Amino acid sequence: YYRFNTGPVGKGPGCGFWAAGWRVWLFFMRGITPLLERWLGNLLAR
Amino acid sequence: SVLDFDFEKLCSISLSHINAYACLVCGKYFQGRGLKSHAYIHSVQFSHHVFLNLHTLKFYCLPDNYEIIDSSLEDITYVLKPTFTKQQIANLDKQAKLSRAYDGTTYLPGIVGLNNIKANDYANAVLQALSNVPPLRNYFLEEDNYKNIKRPPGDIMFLLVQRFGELMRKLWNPRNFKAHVSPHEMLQAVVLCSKKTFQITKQGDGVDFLSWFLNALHSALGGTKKKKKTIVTDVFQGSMRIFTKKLPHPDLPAEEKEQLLHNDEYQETMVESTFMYLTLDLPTAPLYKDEKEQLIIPQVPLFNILAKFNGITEKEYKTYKENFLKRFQLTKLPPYLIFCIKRFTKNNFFVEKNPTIVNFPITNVDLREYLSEEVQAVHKNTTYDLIANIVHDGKPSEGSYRIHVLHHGTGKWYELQDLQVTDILPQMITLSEAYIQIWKRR
Amino acid sequence: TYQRWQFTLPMMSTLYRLANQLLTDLVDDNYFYLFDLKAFFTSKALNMAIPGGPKFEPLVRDINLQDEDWNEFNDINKIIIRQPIRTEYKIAFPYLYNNLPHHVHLTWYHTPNVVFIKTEDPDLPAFYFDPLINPISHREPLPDDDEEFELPEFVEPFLKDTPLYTDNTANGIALLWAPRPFNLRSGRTRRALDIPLVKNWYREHCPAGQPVKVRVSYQKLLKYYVLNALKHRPPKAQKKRYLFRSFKATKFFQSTKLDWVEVGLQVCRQGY
Amino acid sequence: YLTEHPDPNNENIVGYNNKKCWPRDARMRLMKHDVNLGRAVFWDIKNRLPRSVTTVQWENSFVSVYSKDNPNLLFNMCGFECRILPKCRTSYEEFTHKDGVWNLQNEVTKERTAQCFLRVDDESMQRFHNRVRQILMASGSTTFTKIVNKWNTALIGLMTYFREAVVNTQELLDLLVKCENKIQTRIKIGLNSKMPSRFPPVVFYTPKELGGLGMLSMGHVLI
Amino acid sequence: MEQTLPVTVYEMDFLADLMDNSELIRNVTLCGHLHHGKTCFVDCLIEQTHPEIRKRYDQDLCYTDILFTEQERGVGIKSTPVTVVLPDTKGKSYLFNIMDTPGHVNFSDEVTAGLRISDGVVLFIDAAEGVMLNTERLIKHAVQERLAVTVCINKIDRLILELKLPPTDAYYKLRHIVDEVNGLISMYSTDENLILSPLLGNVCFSSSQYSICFTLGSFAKIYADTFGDINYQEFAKRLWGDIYFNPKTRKFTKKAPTSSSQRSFVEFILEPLYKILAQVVGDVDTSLPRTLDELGIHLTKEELKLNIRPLLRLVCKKFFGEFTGFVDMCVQHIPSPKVGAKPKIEHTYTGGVDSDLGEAMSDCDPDGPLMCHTTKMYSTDDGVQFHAFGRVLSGTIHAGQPVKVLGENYTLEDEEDSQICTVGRLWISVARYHIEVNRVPAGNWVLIEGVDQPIVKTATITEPRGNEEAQIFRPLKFNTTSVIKIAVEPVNPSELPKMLDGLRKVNKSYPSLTTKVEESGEHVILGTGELYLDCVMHDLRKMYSEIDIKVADPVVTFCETVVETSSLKCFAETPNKKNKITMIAEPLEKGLAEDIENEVVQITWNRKKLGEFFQTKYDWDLLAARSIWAFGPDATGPNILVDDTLPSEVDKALLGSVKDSIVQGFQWGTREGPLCDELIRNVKFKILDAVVAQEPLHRGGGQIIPTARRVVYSAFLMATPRLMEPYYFVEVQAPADCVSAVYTVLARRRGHVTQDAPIPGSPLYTIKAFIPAIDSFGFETDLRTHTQGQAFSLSVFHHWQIVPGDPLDKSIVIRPLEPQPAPHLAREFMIKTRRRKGLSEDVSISKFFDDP
Amino acid sequence: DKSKELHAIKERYLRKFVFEWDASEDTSIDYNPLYKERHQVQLLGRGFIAGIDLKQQKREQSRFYGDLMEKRRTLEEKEQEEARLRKLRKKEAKQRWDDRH
RNA sequence: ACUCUGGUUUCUCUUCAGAUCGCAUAAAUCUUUCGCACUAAAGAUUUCCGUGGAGAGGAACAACUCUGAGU
Ligand SMILES: O=P(O)(O)O[C@H]1[C@@H](OP(=O)(O)O)[C@@H](OP(=O)(O)O)[C@@H](OP(=O)(O)O)[C@@H](OP(=O)(O)O)[C@H]1OP(=O)(O)O
Repeated sequence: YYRFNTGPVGKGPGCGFWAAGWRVWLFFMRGITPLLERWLGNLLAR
Repeated sequence: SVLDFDFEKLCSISLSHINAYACLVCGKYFQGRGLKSHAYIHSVQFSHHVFLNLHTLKFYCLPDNYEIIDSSLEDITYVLKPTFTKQQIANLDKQAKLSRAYDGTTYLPGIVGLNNIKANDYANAVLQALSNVPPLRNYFLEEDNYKNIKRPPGDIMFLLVQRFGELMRKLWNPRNFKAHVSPHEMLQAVVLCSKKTFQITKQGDGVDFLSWFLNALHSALGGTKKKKKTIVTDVFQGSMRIFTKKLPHPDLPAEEKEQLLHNDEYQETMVESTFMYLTLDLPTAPLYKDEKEQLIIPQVPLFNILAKFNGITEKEYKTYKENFLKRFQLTKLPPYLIFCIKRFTKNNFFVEKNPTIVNFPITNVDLREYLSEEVQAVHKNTTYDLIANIVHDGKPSEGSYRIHVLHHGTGKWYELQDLQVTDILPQMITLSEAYIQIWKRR
Repeated sequence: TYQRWQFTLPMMSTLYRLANQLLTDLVDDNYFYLFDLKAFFTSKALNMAIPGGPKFEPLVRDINLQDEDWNEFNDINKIIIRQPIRTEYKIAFPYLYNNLPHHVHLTWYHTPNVVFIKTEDPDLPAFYFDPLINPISHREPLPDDDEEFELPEFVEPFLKDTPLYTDNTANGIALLWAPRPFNLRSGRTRRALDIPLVKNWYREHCPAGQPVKVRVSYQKLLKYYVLNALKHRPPKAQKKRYLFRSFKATKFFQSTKLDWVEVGLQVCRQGY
Repeated sequence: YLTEHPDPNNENIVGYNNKKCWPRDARMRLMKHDVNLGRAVFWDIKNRLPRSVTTVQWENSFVSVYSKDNPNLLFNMCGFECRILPKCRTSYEEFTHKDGVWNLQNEVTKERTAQCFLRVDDESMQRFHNRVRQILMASGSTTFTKIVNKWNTALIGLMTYFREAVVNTQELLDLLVKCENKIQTRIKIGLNSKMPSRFPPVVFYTPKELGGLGMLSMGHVLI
Repeated sequence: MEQTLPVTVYEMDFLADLMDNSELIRNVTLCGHLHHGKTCFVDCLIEQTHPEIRKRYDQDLCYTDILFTEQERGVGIKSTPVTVVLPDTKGKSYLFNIMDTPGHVNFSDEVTAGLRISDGVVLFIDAAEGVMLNTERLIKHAVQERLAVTVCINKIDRLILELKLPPTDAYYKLRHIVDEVNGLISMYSTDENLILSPLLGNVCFSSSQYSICFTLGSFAKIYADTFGDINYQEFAKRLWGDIYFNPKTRKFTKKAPTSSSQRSFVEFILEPLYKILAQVVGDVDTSLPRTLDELGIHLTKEELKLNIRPLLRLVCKKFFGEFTGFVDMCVQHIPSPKVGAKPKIEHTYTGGVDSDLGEAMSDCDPDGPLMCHTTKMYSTDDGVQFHAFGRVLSGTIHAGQPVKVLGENYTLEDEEDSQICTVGRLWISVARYHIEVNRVPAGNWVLIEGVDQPIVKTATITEPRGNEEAQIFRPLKFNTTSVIKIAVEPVNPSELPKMLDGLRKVNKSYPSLTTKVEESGEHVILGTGELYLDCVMHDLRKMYSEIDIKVADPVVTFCETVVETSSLKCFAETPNKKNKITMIAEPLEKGLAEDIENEVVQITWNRKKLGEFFQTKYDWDLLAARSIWAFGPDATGPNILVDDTLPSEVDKALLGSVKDSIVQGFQWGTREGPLCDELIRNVKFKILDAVVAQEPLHRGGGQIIPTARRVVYSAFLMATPRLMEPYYFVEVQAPADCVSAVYTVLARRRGHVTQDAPIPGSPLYTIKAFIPAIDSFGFETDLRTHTQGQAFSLSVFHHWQIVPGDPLDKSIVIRPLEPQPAPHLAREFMIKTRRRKGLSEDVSISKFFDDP
Repeated sequence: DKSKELHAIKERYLRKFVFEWDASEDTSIDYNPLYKERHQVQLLGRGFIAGIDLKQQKREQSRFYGDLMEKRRTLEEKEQEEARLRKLRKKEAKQRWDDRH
């Protein structure tokens, strides 16, 4: 925000630079995946 | 009175070990032996106009650079560099007159205290006990016996063989300026040559320290070869023939057990090794009173304690996934047997020290009743007598290490603290729970 | 497979021109002095705080000031004070301005300044003395020509035909000093998630006059980066088994191709 | 002492016992001559009495010196950690007679030759905290009046013994406030099951004759 | 030998045979300013010499930075000498005893060590940055050291690609650099033959980043290989300078024809380089093959697919081949050890060249007495043993030989400093992998192993049982003086012996490092700057003494100084009242202190020369100048002892009987100082009169020296004294847009910006200042932090200045944590020094006086 | 500041899901002015930071490099620079010409 | 300038990899650390996120441009 929203483009909802948050949540999902997968596999046994 | 040449031989300001020259008036040690050197400046400034070179062993007037010649000063040189004559190194048993120090304290050579620099009690005791043995004391009292040792140039372990010799020579000085010697140099060398183990800050196990020192001395006495016939290896190391075996299995029937008993899976083998120290294990306290034994300290006879090493007495080892039921046998006895009773063990949640007493007669004893039958008559002499005992009194965590040593020359078995020398009755020697004992086979 | 990406110099120049807005336009890494990964690691390990950087819990518990009592080498009445040694002056020379600097990674000394006069107008020639460069003051026992130092008629400079400038010459010399992806000319196609487009902005010093919230956000990002860097245990040697390829080998899976929107809707329905 | 126990590594100061209660400015300062002289005095005292009968350990004891490098002579008598600071070294520091300070004047001149700053010894504060903790824990089924009486007795003893030093030791005042808060919380729990939002001090501090708990507290509980 | 060495173009047996030759060894040091390119140039030399060792694409293969501190800190820490065999331009193969010294101003000690074990210096100048403070300092030191110099220009790639100056402007910048170097040389040179120029063949143009080393002769030979039948020497004699080439006449015209013909150098040398660098770095994909075919180089598809910078390095290495030009220039300028033996013996070797032993050493005959000399003492990998390093001036040191290692003070009269040792197992001077050897012929550099026991700083190994009339090589004289002091103590005093052993080892390791223990028991160790001491601690606490050590705040070694004349006549008497000396103190005439300290006014000369140099330059009276006694604290000291005794009252012979004692006492006093126990500078103590008894038992001996010291202290205290502090010249190189910030930063450190100026050809200016060292701690961090990491600075103790206040001022109070103001500095400095040193806190004018 | 500097010198001598990191946990409060107001990274008057508006970044320049450029450039160089600036302004106007409502 | 083993792409499997295996960055368990641990550090372990090396097999289209080699 504080970088893009400068000059003619002031404060607003038009900031569409989402790669950083996407990367952070992708890393979080990749880390979380083994635990959730193990839980789901344990749930469906026999 | 102020001359103490026990610590490191360095300069006051220069902090260099080359061309040192201690001051015979100012007490401290400086460097140089002439003008524009630290010694001349220290002599001019402090008016201390008498200096002796720690290497040249000559007394010179440093401000005037005129070497002095007075035989009355030979005491300072003797205290700085204690040299034992060829015959004087063998008259240690003829110690009749008490050696009075330059201070106001009569004493006897060998019975001297090593200052307890922090928790140096274990190392000080081990050193004062190992110095009692006439073999090692005589070997270390002659610098020629170790000066020409071919050690690698880039080795630090050679300091242990060199520093221990200086301590042994100082502790046997008949005309020492003081009545005690500081183990600072030897203990510092031991700390440096042990990889942060057995330092002077935190006390260590006496048995472990003795074992490490003996191994270092054996590996340092030999030089540029695998010469196992070291002075330490010849004076305090013997041969034990462990006719050891193993058990097949506790959870197997008769057939499966006999199969391994016959297929050499539970066979008896002779693995004879060199037993430098015989860890005679004391039995655990019963932790229960009885009708007898008005004192609640469980006594134990030495003969029963030492009979475990005999051939008949079998011992079990709880090895991983096996019942190693072994049995030892002393093939050959060393001239000075060293026994270290492991009076401290580790419990399931702590580390307790067994308080059982070792009823060991300190006059005469023979191990021929526990020796190997093969060479029983080969060892002509078997009447061994205890020479020195080191007892670790007190709690395991906070404990004191006292040494009860039987002095030669006289017959009194003096008990020595860190810096206090007392007299102990022979019957009282067998009372304190001993930890490490060294006996002479006579 | 998209494993190698080697483009020509003009292509990389055009890519850098189309992306110079997101690039920090730096030349010498010396502009990040006492603000690099090593500096942050040394600050964290010394229980100090670089003002422009983050701060974490001490690695080793530090005793209080009163734990020592006016030691001969710790007497305040003997130290001459001229300027207070800040945390920067300690994180810069850890071995001289920090007692017991256990596990203190040193930082690289100043690399020579990259004096690269960046181009500003394509019209100007490639190797031209720009006004930014300070002028050189034009103020040799040269032998006389009376001798017979005559060269053969075939002797010529090696690149007489090759010009001293070119259309791509100035642009090519520009790419020498550039962010790493622009600096290289042949690379491997990294993963999309593995290419942070904003890391260099956070790594640099915070912009001047930023609000307290922005400064705190930058400090937190630096803390996260330093934590992910100090814990960079190298990966272990796996057997290289591909779960996706394994499921593909399984007879209970089919293969097709569909738009990401349709696949996302199908995945949402499947999750529901 | 050096002849009978040399320390060429200057390790005598590695173990000298200083008082962590007083600030670093007033403590022994651990000098070169000071530490060695203190160790020498401790040894000479220990070397007099035989160790067989009774020995004064060099660890649990305390030898403090005052000299050119140590301006404050610190002592700990009768559970009152004091620190005498002579006016010869306390110059350029006016005399503000706070409760904690104890102006020790001269004998003949009757002038203030020093100032014996006093403070409750940490052992006494630890004992008081242990007593308060035991009273709170061993309250059990005892009536609130009994707990209040026990707390009042403890506070009366603490304040009457350390009459002056209870003010200088700001740690002691904080401990007293914490103990009073803990006792009030225990009483409130005994009365109200939940946490009472600012229960009035009238319930606690009212005298026994009027029906209150009769709590004697040294806190700043403004009515 | 049964040794093991990395594969090399030459042969180990061939290298040993070449070493056996006495007139083919190049003893050179690659002196150069910080980050000039010296280490990378040695790396290129090694890469050519060692085929296996190659440079990584990104990280340069620093094969001359062995120490971890130099490996990570970036700046070179110590000199890693390398002795390797490399070919020349003609084709003959030499061996080079190179020594890659560091460029940091603080680490000038290693440079000073290198010169005493070398015959010539190869100065390194960065093309983009020109001459720097370290470059000028190294030039001055080398020329003062009386050694050959061969300036070379590196980092030309910066001009060709970063700065992008036109070829004519490039030649202008190079000519300005050479002119500045020559002018700096002539400021201190003596013989006019010491000139440097590409026309004279004492200049090389290199680029370590891409292996673009060449010269006029080598590049003319490149033309010769490309064309053929070209006289390389005569043509290269016309390839440089203002002369222009005329194609019509096929001759080079002194007067420039056609009104558009650039200089010969730009026309032939710069143009092609520009063209090839532009093609490689700007138009590789399009016109790479055509240019390569024109130049003749062929590169495979893999080699031409590299990144721009490694590809440029490969192309330049193919084009220029070996570094023949550098070797040719070194052979031309830097003489052989036999040729340069006489200058070395005359300069550094003591005992005189004309002496019999001096003549034998000057002969440089391996079949002669062994009189080697070890400058630096290197440390083994384990850090336990030390390996002394030096070059044999004569004889042939061999393994297992018994030697007599004369120490740094093993004089002839008092040989007590000698220590007869047995050197053995010595290797050759390789950089990253030493190679063993059986013997060491006279001229090569030998890394002995075993003579390190008495070798503290510098020593000369001699031959026992022979050469009984021998002297010890003169101790090193460093460029600058150490002024920073830092007390260090172990955190746990139990490990003090380990820390002091490590301190002795690190004192041996660093040449200029000074260590001592004061009366307060502090373990003070000196040092040139700040990064110097940081490296000292990073080695002390992690390499030699692995314990943790606590270091106090850095300080500056203050020096005493008298301002006014002696207040009155001080009558000091020796004990027993047999002698009564009297000395009157007076400050020395301005400039005379710096003249004595620069060894210009050498008391070693005879009476006539010293008298003339004192009566003429110093304007001293012809009778006053004829009664000098000594030279204050040291041989080159800022104090002068003058025998001002009136002959009508004092017998000359009787005074001479106490002359030695008086001189020794004066030296001791000037070394000690009466105010803060510090060296007294810029004083002229004159013995006004003296009473001397007859018998030596009553007069002199142990009584005159203490009386002399007391009289000196009383004289230096009676005259109004003043403490002095070191002022370190700082040359901050910053962009002209940031010079204002550089001036602002130096404002808050009591230092004035002496001179600001832009760098000719470079956008970055070079601001020069003089910040006092006392408040200069951390100044580099502030300068590089207030400028956002765009300015770097160095420091060197230029001179000393009087403290703003008065030391003997009892009316000024102090503070434990508040910096004393400007007028309250001298008294605060004196009190804090006397407290840190543990001396008495009061030094009155009647402290050492006779009456009290 | 000054009192803070002296106090710092003396010092050197001797549950709840918080969403937004509070400003209390921030750094860079330096007493010294030299380490608080430091000269920015002016890339020789030809570069600036990333992300920020290029027009805004160039507008807020220090003008120190611009003064040297306008007082050192040659007359022909000045004319070429003026032509380039005119071309850039024309390009901006063309961008401004495409904006309408 | 004559000839010559030598094509790349792509799919799959095995095995090795402490190299910044990756110019990116998570998760979980234990252990030590002060709590009274999203808001916390340290040490270890493990699983994912996906790689590089080599080998083996497979199907598409290049057959010598290329380069190394046999002149
Ligand atoms: O606190 P700031 O960083 O100044 O930002 C706050 C607010 O944050 P808080 O929740 O902490 O008040 C939001 O910004 P975030 O910090 O949450 O991103 C909000 O924007 P959103 O609700 O869209 O997130 C807006 O920030 P901005 O002005 O950048 O849109 C607002 O700013 P102000 O408090 O300055 O009005």
